[PDB]
Amino acid sequence: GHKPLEVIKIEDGVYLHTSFKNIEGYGLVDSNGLVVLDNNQAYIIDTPWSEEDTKLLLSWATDRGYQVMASISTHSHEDRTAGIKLLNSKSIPTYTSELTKKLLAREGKPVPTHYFKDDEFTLGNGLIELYYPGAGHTEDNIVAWLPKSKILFGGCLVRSHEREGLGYVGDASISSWADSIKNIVSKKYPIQMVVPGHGKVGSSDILDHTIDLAESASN
Amino acid sequence: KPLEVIKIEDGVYLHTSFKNIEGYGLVDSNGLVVLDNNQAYIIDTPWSEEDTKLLLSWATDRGYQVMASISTHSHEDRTAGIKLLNSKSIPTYTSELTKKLLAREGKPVPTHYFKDDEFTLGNGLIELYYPGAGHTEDNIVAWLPKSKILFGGCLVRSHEREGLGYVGDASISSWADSIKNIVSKKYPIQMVVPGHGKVGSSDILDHTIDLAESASN
Ligand SMILES: [Mg+2]
Ligand SMILES: [Zn+2]
Ligand SMILES: [Zn+2]
Ligand SMILES: [Zn+2]
Repeated sequence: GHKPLEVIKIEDGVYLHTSFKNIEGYGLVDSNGLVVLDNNQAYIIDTPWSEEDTKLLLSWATDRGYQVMASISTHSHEDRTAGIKLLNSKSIPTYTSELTKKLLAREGKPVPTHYFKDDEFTLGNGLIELYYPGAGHTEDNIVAWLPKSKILFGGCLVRSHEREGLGYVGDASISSWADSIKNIVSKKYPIQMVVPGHGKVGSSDILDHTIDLAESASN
Repeated sequence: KPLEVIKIEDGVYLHTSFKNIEGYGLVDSNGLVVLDNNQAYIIDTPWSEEDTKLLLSWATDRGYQVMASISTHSHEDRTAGIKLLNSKSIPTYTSELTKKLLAREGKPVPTHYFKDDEFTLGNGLIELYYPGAGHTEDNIVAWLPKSKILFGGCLVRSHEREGLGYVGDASISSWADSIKNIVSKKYPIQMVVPGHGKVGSSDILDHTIDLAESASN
């Protein structure tokens, strides 16, 4: 029994959704995704951490008259993909990279109904730019760039300022992590904000901070 | 990663369980196996029925007879293995309050329970005490007169740490007073074992009170 999904506007047409989980002995932990609006059309970047909170996110959208067009999950882990089954059941198109899809299939988890094969892909016909920069937090982590709001959703490939560790490295490729962040920087996005998969939103600085953590863990 | 087990004194084993929480990291959870000859008593079951079966096999591979388990409160953290020990017909113990709390949530209940604020297990091997609400409304602590160890469970917080943990079921304004009741026993404490984290001295005790006299502020 935890507190419910929270949804708040961080830019024009961009909402941060945050779900929560009780971690006994530690306390309450947060997990972020985004909803991106294109007129009356809504696109979900990473599902909430549970099916129950995914239901609340869909209710949030439909109560405002929005049409949920698609979701994209930025890697295969539960906190990115928990809602995929529910969205599939409502015939809402679900997306991941090809690798992410096949990773889910191997662990016998529900898979998206759609997937992209190349290092770049777009959702909402240019609204959301997706990019695979290399392995880091996981083999398959991708990032999402929003040209209009100039928001980079880094997911778990990036660490908030409040953290001085990489977090869960069980599926990680630490010696590749720093290079993967560098690849994002090389894209030369005019980043105004970076949204992490956990913790507070920040600036371009998050990338440098993440590179420091990666290079420390590998040394 | 799989269950771990560690000698921390003659006749006292620390068992630590782990499980992957996707989206944050790996968590640990502590309990004890206390021995009287070949008779073993478990303080808090591991976090899973799997790890509990592993903990049982650890005991029976060494010829130990598992006499009973005690759970320090009703959270799955501490009672996950009750139904297994029940199925294996091994006596399971909690406070009466913890038992009633488990029945209401429709979760497995222990076969045994004590009704007072004090209760002794083994033949003096383990002294149980209910100091009042803190982590939960029902949390109890276990004192080991021989090893002079106090198992604090989640009613206590290691340092190497902060943040009283999950306080959803907590009585934060009651916490500090509950901890002081444990000091009232004047147990010749030389060691404290928290439900999570590292093993410490009688300092872990005073530390936990600072956090309660701070969250209630
Ligand atoms: Mg991928
Ligand atoms: Zn992850
Ligand atoms: Zn995550
Ligand atoms: Zn608890």
